[PDB]
Amino acid sequence: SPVRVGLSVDASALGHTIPPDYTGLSYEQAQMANPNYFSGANTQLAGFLRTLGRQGVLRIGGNTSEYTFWNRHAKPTAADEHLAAGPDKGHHAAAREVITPEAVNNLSEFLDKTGWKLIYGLNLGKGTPENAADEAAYVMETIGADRLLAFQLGNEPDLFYRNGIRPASYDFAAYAGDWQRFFTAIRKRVPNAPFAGPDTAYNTKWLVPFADKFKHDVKFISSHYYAEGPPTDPSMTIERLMKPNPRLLGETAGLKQVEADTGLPFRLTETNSCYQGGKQGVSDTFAAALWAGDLMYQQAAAGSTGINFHGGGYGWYTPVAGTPEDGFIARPEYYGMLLFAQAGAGQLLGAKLTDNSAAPLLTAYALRGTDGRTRIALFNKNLDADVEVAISGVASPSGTVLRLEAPRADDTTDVTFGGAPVGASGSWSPLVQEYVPGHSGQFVLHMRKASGALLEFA
Ligand SMILES: O=C(O)[C@H]1CNCC(O)(O)[C@H]1O
Repeated sequence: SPVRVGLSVDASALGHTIPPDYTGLSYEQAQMANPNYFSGANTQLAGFLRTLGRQGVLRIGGNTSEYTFWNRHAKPTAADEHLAAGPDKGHHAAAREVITPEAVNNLSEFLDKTGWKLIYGLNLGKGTPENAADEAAYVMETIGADRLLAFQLGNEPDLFYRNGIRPASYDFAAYAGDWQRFFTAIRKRVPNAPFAGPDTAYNTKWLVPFADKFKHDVKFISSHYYAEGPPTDPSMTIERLMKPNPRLLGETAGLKQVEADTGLPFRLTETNSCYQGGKQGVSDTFAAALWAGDLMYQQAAAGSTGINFHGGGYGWYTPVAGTPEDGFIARPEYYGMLLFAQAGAGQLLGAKLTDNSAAPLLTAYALRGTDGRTRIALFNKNLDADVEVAISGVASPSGTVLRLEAPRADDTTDVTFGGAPVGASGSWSPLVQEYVPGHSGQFVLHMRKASGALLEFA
């Protein structure tokens, strides 16, 4: 029988207002070597972003940001015209790539077709300040201040050493002098250049002193997060992915304190399920839709300004897979982001679960939407327990449910939202939308194990 849980929505318990550009994706800077990829002509990839949000952020960076070399006279290799750069697996040095004005021209048209804003990595790992100044100037010239949210001066500088980019002795003090040199050079060329940093996992030895030192030089703090890894570790399972992650709660609390001490908001500029490109059997499954949807709400409730799920190529954890030549598809994780896209923006509300200790991985979020209608995003992340949710605190003549479903937690396909798969170019409409049982003040919703649901009340 289902676990019988109570959900109390409290319209007077005001949480954070979710911004309209909360959602986003992160890609490898190597992908900019292919001017066909981030292009006005990539109508397929553009459709997938527009469906994730009318407003959102495209972040370009990753380990490949230390291996990409902007040049004003560069042209793409014939290999570059066909490159699909998936997530760097973080074993060896990435391949050297060149970025061309043509690729930056085409990125502008892509941002025009998607309506999204840009976070743009610069090569602090291996490049020169003067070349970063020049690439920033061209990007400002072509993208504009309105669409360009921030430059980032290196990716995971705290990992440079492990990755062979700097010697073992490289520390925050060394990165701060590097950061200051790039910053100064870029500002000579681009006086209004916006920045974010330090573009790594929260920690005490890099992210906290970054904020204190560079607080007058940045728009916001940029953090990374992987739930799991390494992928060779048999610990890293769907079971563990469905559980609360105490490292995440701590880093989130670290970010809120930085915001208190410096006034700087925080965005999770690079995140996914499992690091080193993801884990087959975990990252590429329906479980990843429950994890991603849940994370978006959890970080929104904590006061995050937004999120950027890393992906590209056919990476195990990519929300969107494919190429201009072969087309694009929505991986399971995409469906978690689609639930958030359909909820829309508004102000988070109090939503308390009781009688739920035998279904402890059920999470719930209530939202007063910008259109005034109440919504509830539920993730039944229990792999073995069905739930029956008695919903109080909502007075409404009628609620509907869109279900986030696959026949098994580990399915790599068979993922639907609202009784429908995503189609070509991000096309989606609900084909199954049932009413929630009960009346004003007492709704009852069933959810099978390992399912999700979005409730919308009139
Ligand atoms: O999957 C991973 O480990 C990522 C970690 N951050 C940098 C990168 O995005 O390039 C990836 O290597």
